[PDB]
Amino acid sequence: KDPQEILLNEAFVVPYGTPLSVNFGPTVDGDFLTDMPDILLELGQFKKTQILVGVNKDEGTAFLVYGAPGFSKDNNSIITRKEFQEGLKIFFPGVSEFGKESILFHYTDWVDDQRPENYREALGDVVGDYNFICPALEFTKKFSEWGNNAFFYYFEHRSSKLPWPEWMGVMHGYEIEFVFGLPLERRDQYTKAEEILSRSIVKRWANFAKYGNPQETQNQSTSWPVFKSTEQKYLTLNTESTRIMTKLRAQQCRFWTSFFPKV
Amino acid sequence: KDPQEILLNEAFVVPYGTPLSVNFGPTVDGDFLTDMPDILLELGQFKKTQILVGVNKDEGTAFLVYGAPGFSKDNNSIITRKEFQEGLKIFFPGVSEFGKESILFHYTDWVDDQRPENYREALGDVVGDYNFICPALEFTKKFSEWGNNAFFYYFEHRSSKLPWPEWMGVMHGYEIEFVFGLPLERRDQYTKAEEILSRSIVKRWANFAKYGNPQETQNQSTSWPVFKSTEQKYLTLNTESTRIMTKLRAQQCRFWTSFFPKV
Amino acid sequence: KDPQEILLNEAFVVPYGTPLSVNFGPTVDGDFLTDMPDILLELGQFKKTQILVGVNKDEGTAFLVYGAPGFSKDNNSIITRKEFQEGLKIFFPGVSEFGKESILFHYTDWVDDQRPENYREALGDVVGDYNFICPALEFTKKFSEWGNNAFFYYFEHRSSKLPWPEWMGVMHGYEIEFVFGLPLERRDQYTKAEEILSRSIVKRWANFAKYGNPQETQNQSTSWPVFKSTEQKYLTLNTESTRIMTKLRAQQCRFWTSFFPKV
Ligand SMILES: *[C@@H]1O[C@H](CO[C@H]2O[C@@H](C)[C@@H](O)[C@@H](O)[C@@H]2O)[C@@H](O[C@@H]2O[C@H](CO)[C@@H](O)[C@H](O)[C@H]2NC(C)=O)[C@H](O)[C@H]1NC(C)=O
Ligand SMILES: *[C@@H]1O[C@H](CO[C@H]2O[C@@H](C)[C@@H](O)[C@@H](O)[C@@H]2O)[C@@H](O[C@@H]2O[C@H](CO)[C@@H](O)[C@H](O)[C@H]2NC(C)=O)[C@H](O)[C@H]1NC(C)=O
Ligand SMILES: *[C@@H]1O[C@H](CO[C@H]2O[C@@H](C)[C@@H](O)[C@@H](O)[C@@H]2O)[C@@H](O[C@@H]2O[C@H](CO)[C@@H](O)[C@H](O)[C@H]2NC(C)=O)[C@H](O)[C@H]1NC(C)=O
Ligand SMILES: *[C@H]1O[C@H](CO[C@H]2O[C@@H](C)[C@@H](O)[C@@H](O)[C@@H]2O)[C@@H](O[C@@H]2O[C@H](CO)[C@@H](O)[C@H](O)[C@H]2NC(C)=O)[C@H](O)[C@H]1NC(C)=O
Ligand SMILES: *[C@H]1O[C@H](CO[C@H]2O[C@@H](C)[C@@H](O)[C@@H](O)[C@@H]2O)[C@@H](O[C@@H]2O[C@H](CO)[C@@H](O)[C@H](O)[C@H]2NC(C)=O)[C@H](O)[C@H]1NC(C)=O
Ligand SMILES: *[C@H]1O[C@H](CO[C@H]2O[C@@H](C)[C@@H](O)[C@@H](O)[C@@H]2O)[C@@H](O[C@@H]2O[C@H](CO)[C@@H](O)[C@H](O)[C@H]2NC(C)=O)[C@H](O)[C@H]1NC(C)=O
Ligand SMILES: *[C@@H]1O[C@H](CO)[C@@H](O)[C@H](O)[C@H]1NC(C)=O
Ligand SMILES: *[C@@H]1O[C@H](CO)[C@@H](O)[C@H](O)[C@H]1NC(C)=O
Ligand SMILES: *[C@@H]1O[C@H](CO)[C@@H](O)[C@H](O)[C@H]1NC(C)=O
Ligand SMILES: [Br-]
Ligand SMILES: [Br-]
Ligand SMILES: [Br-]
Ligand SMILES: [Ca+2]
Ligand SMILES: [Ca+2]
Ligand SMILES: [Ca+2]
Ligand SMILES: [Ca+2]
Ligand SMILES: [Ca+2]
Ligand SMILES: [Ca+2]
Ligand SMILES: [Ca+2]
Ligand SMILES: [Ca+2]
Ligand SMILES: [Ca+2]
Ligand SMILES: [Cl-]
Ligand SMILES: [Cl-]
Ligand SMILES: [Cl-]
Ligand code: NA
Ligand code: NA
Ligand code: NA
Ligand code: NA
Repeated sequence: KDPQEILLNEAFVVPYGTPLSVNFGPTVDGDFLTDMPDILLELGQFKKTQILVGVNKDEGTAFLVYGAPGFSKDNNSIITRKEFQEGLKIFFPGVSEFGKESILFHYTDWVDDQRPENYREALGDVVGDYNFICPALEFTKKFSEWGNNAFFYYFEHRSSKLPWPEWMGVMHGYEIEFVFGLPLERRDQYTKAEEILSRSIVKRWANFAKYGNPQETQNQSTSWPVFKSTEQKYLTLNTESTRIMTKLRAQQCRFWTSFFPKV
Repeated sequence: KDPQEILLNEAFVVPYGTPLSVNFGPTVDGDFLTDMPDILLELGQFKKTQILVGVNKDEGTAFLVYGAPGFSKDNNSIITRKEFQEGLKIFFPGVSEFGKESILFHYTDWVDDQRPENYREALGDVVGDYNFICPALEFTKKFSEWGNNAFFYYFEHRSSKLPWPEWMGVMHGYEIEFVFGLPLERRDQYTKAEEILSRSIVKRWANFAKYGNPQETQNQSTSWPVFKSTEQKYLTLNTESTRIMTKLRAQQCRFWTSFFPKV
Repeated sequence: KDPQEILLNEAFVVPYGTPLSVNFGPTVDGDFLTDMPDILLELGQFKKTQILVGVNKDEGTAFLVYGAPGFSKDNNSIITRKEFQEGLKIFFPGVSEFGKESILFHYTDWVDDQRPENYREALGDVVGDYNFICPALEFTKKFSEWGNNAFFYYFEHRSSKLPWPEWMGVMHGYEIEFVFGLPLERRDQYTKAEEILSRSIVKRWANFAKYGNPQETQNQSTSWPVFKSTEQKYLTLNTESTRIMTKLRAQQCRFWTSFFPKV
């Protein structure tokens, strides 16, 4: 077959995809992957070494404008309860009615003013928590339980140059330019605070690679504590002030991690 | 003397006051107070019981519009370095030139964009840290070292009704209406999120008084941890989400607490 | 170039030197030294082995007679406040006025009789603490935090043969002859107590080299405890009686180590 015919049919190998569909991805092949990877993680079968793991404050927003009803990069996407409900059907197509209601129940207890953006924000958090943030924290816990140092970050800076609208916040993929040091180029119109945030992340990443410890030792920076089971300390990355926090998304991730897999 | 003549002369009993002057206040009288109170605190001579202690995010701002040059409730008070320097002279009149420079040095290392509000914000933090926040945290540490449970809060909600301008932020005195439950009165035009914040603070205060433990046990609230030496956990009070944090103003309070008293 | 022309111009490659100038010294070359050495120390990137570290009681005095005003090997060098101030300008040429005042402030709070030698002694301690003693103790702490045994000494014996005047005390470089065992030669006019001090130091050094433990095991000597973070025990070397002490120069080194680098 022409490579085009293979590409043109990839989308259709599944009866219904979502904006998050991975139609052709890693499998347990008995070669690269010897067993179901959840089993290897749980039972400590992996390379013993240090890890650095993190997520962005609004992981799920990018996906909402690829098909969730009432969303748009070109307006504020204030959506209704009905739209939220439709959006779950878009993101959780094989899931039972009870499964989808349990998501609605966990995410729509406000908190409290009404707050036209309530449903818009909840849908981004559903998608970001389920797909990115809770699995990263779960991976980090299970990995650290076998004795290795782990460092966890929560990136919460929105790029001053971001072409996506404000409501989408600190999107998926938008720490990358900070990690590769693009704001170090003064010719590029990033702010001065961003040049500093990038320089510091660049140094922490490089110190991690060289020394297994993502500290910035020279500028009176906040010390990055290891992420342990029990305390679960993480470092926030922002332009203002680095903070040590604990138990990112504790209540949300209990939902996705212990209850949702049963549904 | 007529009480008016006493009142009219009170301001002048001091060669130079500041907006923070307490001309006639508590003294060591050998009766109510048997010794210098710093000595009693340090050496554990006080009632052994639980305490609840807290401060507001912008304690020092209220005082700046009573005489610091370039400040005004009726504009944004963007002040210069020269004005900041003059402002220290207004707030630290008996203090040596070196003392005042040490304050300038500790507070003016930015952090980094310039940031026209840099000096305005620093002066509010100088006043709030020196006068309210570091002494409260120091009191809380020394008190808890003698074995009693202590709970510390950082109030960071600006009242939607605040008549003072925005730059003054979460001012001194403006948690009080939340503590006395004024936002519980729906007729009063506080937001719904404020009614909820107040109800929860009212419950924590009442639980503290009745049970020595300022928890809100029924609504899945963040648990308020005791403030201990070493970890120094505190609870943030805000309309969005209560957080447990550590070592409020660590770098600033090291300055005021260990170095400034020598100057 | 003739080697003489290179030598003759070395002094001038810098706009102002001090008696402590190292115009051509180690650099981070990417070969011998792979990174800034403060970063390697802090992040534990060094050979894991035992160390023996020490300093002399008056490290800074030797340097004062190479240019500090009012100092002389040929009189008692009783200097004034003005001379002390001038001396800081000689030793801290690139340093801000505030930086130099902070040194004056930390070192001139007496303690208390006046004490004509006050300023003379303070200037020697400024130079010795900044340049030798606090960096050695800081090196020893950071090295020991990674698990290796460290032993720290404070040499406080003035050689009976010292050609420098008394006020200079236990100078920089004047333990060396004790370490190489020159006082073991009875023909040399060192005292008997010095022969014994040298014999014991020679044995401790040799036991350190052979066995990693600088004990003198046969003569009822004071046991030399490992220097740990937290307790910071060190051994004094003197002709009278060896003592175990703690936290050499604690107050001074807090100044140089945590505050001065900011200035
Ligand atoms: C934000 O826009 C959406 C997305 O679709 C629209 O893009 C707009 C910027 C505009 O060009 C519009 O014409 C275009 O269709 C709006 O939702 C859409 O609105 C109609 C009804 O008016 C629905 O029937 C559409 O199906 C729906 N599209 C999708 C993909 O849901 C949305 O209402 C708007 N929100 C605002 C203005 O707050
Ligand atoms: C904010 O206002 C201050 C405070 O004083 C002023 O109040 C203003 C709202 C206005 O009515 C003004 O006329 C009144 O005096 C301004 O600082 C003042 O400005 C003058 C020079 O223009 C100084 O000589 C005054 O001494 C000074 N007063 C004080 C108490 O410092 C301030 O500049 C202004 N800031 C702005 C607009 O950003
Ligand atoms: C200790 O001596 C110094 C150093 O300079 C001097 O050495 C002396 C032993 C003597 O030979 C003297 O003539 C020689 O200059 C004295 O300080 C010097 O004194 C003069 C003023 O009298 C100053 O103008 C010099 O600049 C100054 N030299 C330096 C390098 O500072 C010092 O006063 C003396 N102290 C005593 C006796 O207590
Ligand atoms: C995997 O196998 C079948 C295959 O059905 C598919 O045929 C493909 C070639 C492709 O075009 C795809 O879109 C189509 O869905 C799946 O069966 C589907 O299930 C529905 C009901 O859900 C039935 O109507 C059909 O058999 C078929 N769908 C359509 C629209 O024709 C089957 O769901 C899947 N197995 C899984 C997901 O585990
Ligand atoms: C306490 O005692 C004196 C008293 O001086 C004061 O006289 C009062 C009745 C009152 O009006 C007050 O404003 C006035 O200051 C203080 O002496 C002052 O110090 C200055 C120099 O700082 C001198 O000029 C005067 O003696 C006097 N000031 C003025 C403006 O006339 C003294 O400072 C104080 N003691 C303290 C603060 O410890
Ligand atoms: C490194 O570069 C310049 C070089 O200046 C020097 O020229 C040398 C060849 C040598 O003779 C040396 O003594 C001379 O200082 C330094 O510039 C100096 O700074 C001063 C002001 O501080 C200026 O007047 C001159 O450019 C020069 N000094 C003199 C006396 O002529 C520069 O300071 C230095 N860079 C550093 C220290 O980081
Ligand atoms: C540290 O601070 C300097 C000067 O204050 C700054 O220019 C540099 O970017 C900083 N280095 C890192 C790694 O953040
Ligand atoms: C707890 O929740 C209820 C109902 O959800 C609410 O009305 C009440 O204000 C809350 N009580 C406290 C003490 O916060
Ligand atoms: C130990 O003591 C002996 C005899 O009392 C003495 O001569 C010798 O110098 C000492 N040895 C050491 C290593 O100090
Ligand atoms: Br419904
Ligand atoms: Br200045
Ligand atoms: Br002076
Ligand atoms: Ca958040
Ligand atoms: Ca992407
Ligand atoms: Ca930092
Ligand atoms: Ca703050
Ligand atoms: Ca008030
Ligand atoms: Ca809560
Ligand atoms: Ca001494
Ligand atoms: Ca020498
Ligand atoms: Ca001995
Ligand atoms: Cl916690
Ligand atoms: Cl912490
Ligand atoms: Cl001790
Ligand atoms: Na609703
Ligand atoms: Na500036
Ligand atoms: Na200081
Ligand atoms: Na004096």
